[PDB]
Amino acid sequence: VPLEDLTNYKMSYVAHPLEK
Amino acid sequence: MREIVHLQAGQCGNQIGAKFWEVISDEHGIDPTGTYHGDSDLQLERINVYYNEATGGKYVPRAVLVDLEPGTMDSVRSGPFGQIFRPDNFVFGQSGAGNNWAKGHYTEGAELVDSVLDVVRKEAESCDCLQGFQLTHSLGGGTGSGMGTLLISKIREEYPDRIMNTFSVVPSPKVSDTVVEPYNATLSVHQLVENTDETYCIDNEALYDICFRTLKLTTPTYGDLNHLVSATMSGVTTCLRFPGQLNADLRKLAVNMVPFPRLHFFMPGFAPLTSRGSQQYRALTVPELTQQMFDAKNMMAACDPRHGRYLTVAAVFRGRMSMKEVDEQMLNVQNKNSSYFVEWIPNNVKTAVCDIPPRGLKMSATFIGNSTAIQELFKRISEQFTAMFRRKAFLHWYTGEGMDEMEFTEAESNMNDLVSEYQQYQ
Amino acid sequence: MNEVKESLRSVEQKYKIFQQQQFTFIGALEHCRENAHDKIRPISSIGQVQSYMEHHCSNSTDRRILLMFLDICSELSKLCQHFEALHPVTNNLLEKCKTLVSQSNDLSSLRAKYPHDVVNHLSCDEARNHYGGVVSLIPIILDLMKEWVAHSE
Amino acid sequence: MRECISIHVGQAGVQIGNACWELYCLEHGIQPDGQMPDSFNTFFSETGAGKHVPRAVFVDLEPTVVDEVRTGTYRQLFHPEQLITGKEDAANNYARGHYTIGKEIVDLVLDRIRKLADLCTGLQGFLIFHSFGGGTGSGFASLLMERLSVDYGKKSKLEFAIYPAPQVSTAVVEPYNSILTTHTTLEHSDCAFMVDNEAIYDICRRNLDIERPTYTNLNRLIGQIVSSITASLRFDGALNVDLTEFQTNLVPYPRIHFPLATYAPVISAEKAYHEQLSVAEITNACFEPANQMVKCDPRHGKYMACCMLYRGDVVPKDVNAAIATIKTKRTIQFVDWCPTGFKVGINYQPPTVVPGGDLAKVQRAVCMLSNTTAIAEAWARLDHKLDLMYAKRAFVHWYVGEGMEEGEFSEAREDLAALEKDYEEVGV
Ligand SMILES: Nc1nc2c(ncn2[C@@H]2O[C@H](COP(=O)(O)OP(=O)(O)OP(=O)(O)O)[C@@H](O)[C@H]2O)c(=O)[nH]1
Ligand SMILES: Nc1nc2c(ncn2[C@@H]2O[C@H](COP(=O)(O)OP(=O)(O)O)[C@@H](O)[C@H]2O)c(=O)[nH]1
Ligand SMILES: [Mg+2]
Repeated sequence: VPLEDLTNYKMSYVAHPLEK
Repeated sequence: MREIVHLQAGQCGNQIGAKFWEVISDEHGIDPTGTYHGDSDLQLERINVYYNEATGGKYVPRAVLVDLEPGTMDSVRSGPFGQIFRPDNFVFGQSGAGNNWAKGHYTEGAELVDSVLDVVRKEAESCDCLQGFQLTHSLGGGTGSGMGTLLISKIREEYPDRIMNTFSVVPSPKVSDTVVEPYNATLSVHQLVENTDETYCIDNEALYDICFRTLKLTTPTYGDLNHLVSATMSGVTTCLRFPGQLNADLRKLAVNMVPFPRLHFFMPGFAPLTSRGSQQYRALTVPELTQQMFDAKNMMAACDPRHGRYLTVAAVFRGRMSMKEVDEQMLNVQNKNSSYFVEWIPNNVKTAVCDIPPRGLKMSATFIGNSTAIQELFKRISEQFTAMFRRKAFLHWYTGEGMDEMEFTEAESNMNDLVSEYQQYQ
Repeated sequence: MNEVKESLRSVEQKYKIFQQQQFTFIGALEHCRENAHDKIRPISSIGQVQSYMEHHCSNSTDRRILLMFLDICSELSKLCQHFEALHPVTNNLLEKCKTLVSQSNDLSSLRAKYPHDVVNHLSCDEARNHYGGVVSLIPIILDLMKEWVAHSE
Repeated sequence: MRECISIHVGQAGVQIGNACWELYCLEHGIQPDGQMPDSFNTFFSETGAGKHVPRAVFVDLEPTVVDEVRTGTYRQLFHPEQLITGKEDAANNYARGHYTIGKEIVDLVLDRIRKLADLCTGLQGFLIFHSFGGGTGSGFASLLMERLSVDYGKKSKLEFAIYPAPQVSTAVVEPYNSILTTHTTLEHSDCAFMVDNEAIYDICRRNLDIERPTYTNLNRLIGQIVSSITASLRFDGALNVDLTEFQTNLVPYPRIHFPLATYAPVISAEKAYHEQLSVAEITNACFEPANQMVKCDPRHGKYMACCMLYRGDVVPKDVNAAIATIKTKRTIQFVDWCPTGFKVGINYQPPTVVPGGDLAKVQRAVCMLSNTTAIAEAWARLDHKLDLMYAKRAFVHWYVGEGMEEGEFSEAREDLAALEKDYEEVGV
């Protein structure tokens, strides 16, 4: 059985693009 | 930083501990060889709570095993997952208790405690700072009860500011397993009420019923029941190993649940419990879990919550879910069932949420309650003790080791006081 | 011939699994680097990583993660070779594939950018001095593969 | 020239600070790696050349959330030793957080605060994030506030406390912890803003039509509110207000300093298109009972002081018209001894929306802070709960064994009775 578990923190604060 | 050391005693304790270690090693992705075979870096970030590093990438569990006969020790050493335990942590005698409390607690315990205490002290000092202790034994046993009681007293004498968790089985109401069950049960309870901090009670009839009906397994073996108990243990302790939205460790549960020093007996539960076949026709969501936990048929203690009033209820959720749904469910269950909760205490529910569901599932929860239904158990035990002690049956086996009638009278008085306390706080 | 997509998908799945264990990979690299000294020059070639493997570093998990990384490198090399077998912009993109997956090639200054945030999980010193290139190698190759397939189709 | 220092204590404070700091980085254009490809000096420092470091401190006894922050994406931003952890947490114990565990880390926290203050020249004040119902967020926060008041005193101090909800509550000793921390910090705080969780859940559901909200969304809303508060310092507008004048305009009496916050308008993209958001419309919507973020009914009380912070494309003539209409409205009633109760501030920077969020981009926004007498009912309910539990003397042995006496409980009860009497007297 594969493990595809990740915390909610890492999947929410992804590196957003910088605006101009 | 938070180290937990595990102590085992007796046949039931040893078997349940072996199953628990199997489950834990499966959770962290450690093969029976002793080498890490995981898939994510979250599994080895907090491997220090239950394991120690050694030489090149070999993890050995931090456990101590105690018994008086080499039988079950040899059985667990020759069985699966038996090559990870430290060979120096096997401590055993030669005589055996023979279902006698006095022999375990007075005769051979004296010559065993020195060695087991040396081993335990070495394990404790091996780390930087401790967090607490755990123990799996049986109230109605002969060696498990006495040895565990002596160990608990010794540790509480030496380490006076650490938590102590005990997962002990209790005599069944329908059919007993030993003739002298009430004597050992009474003495063990009298010691535990004062020398511990929180005790989880587990029965066997409840496990039999669960394995017979929920999983329709026509051959319920002790492997399955031990797996269920290990799952409950992991559900209780999961918050100290993985990050979550609202963390809650053992001391937090102890503070939030027990209101009075002597009212520290809990009875656990689990969810979800569905069959292999009927799993397809069910929707796995938070409302289903909330409905399942609050039921008499899903609890591991053979008692009816309808016969008593709940004081404090603690539920630990695992997986990815919304806090709003949990809050609404808890408020709804507390409001629509106001007859089953005490009124002088508000907010009878404590909630904790983690983010790592158990392997093979998507979301699960653990139920731990502190009700007034333990008075039925203690009343039955006291009645049996009085009935047998009126005729002084089987008592010559105890006086031949150093016991006295005063200890029996004091233990019965302590049981009567405790049950009166539970009755009068209703 | 629209048949290497399965191999590409397997490669990227294994890369994702390795990216989850990136932290252990960095720890193993640092331990073997300390064991083999040469701490004034950052990593510059895959063959150096293989030599660090061959040198006694033990710790089991270190060898496991380094073997996984080298397996990814070997499969990427195989894909660079086979894309020419299956047949100007495609030509020089394949040339970049070959020259980057080649073992003897400087990779200290290699970097990645949006949407790849592998370099954001490194500490300042390691990101700007030691392990900037090693963690930034595979995603560039995968992007080149996808771009080459896009031009081909 | 003016600088503000933010302190985050406890799990809630740390997470809210993380959300607000990522919002700050997005607004100012600073990349998450600390490199920016001239008005950010208030919150961001300079490290030699090209690197900017935030001015904040993260404190928590348990190391889980702080370790997660250290491992996360924003690790090339925070100073390595600006994040402080311990070994054991308070575990819902005010006595543990106040007497036993915090006294070996308050010294280090104070040293770091002094080191940060050395860098600044025009320090304005401190912002403290914590929760009433948490052991550490009560005890350690009270200890830190008392030490800061001893050390500096003159500088203003503001807090953002998460007020426990009347019904939806998590722990069991929350009334004990809240009573004790209120009694301790009443004499030291200056102005404590109040928010709740159930109110935000209701707002999120009813407006954004989100069936499964979460702590990330709640913290995003709180970060939006904090950014609206600090926009006046961060940027320049037609009429800007600083952190010094907030207390003067909002605190009429020495111990009546418990306002509450409100945000408007909050809607989704689907309703963004089919709506004309005007100054008058948003001002009227900001006063409806089902829009504030504290669970209480405003008709049980009377407003005392209201602070309006308009943000974006704002016109003073229609702002004045809206204020006059609200004053003319008869349903809302004010107190007799307050002929004038409006403070208006306008900024020229429209709100910034995080991509992938649940907030649509708009042109105007209103942040409202109200000091009202309706908090008397909440305090009454809370001390009624305290009395109900304390009649039987439950959960008291933990506090007693950790170094507390029942005299503290009695004194806190008397102080809360006095505060309720003061509110009742002032209301008429
Ligand atoms: N709005 C919001 N509230 C939060 C968040 N995290 C925690 N809380 C609140 O904080 C309360 C718990 O208090 P805390 O002091 O933060 O808990 P803690 O930091 O672990 O402190 P101790 O429990 O004493 O160890 C919960 O009841 C929540 O209501 C969050 O991310 N957002
Ligand atoms: N659930 C469970 N219970 C057990 C197991 N082995 C023994 N027990 C219980 O332990 C009780 C017997 O106590 P025992 O351990 O033999 O006494 P001791 O050897 O003197 O410590 C019985 O009532 C059983 O129900 C097991 O593997 N699983
Ligand atoms: Mg805490």
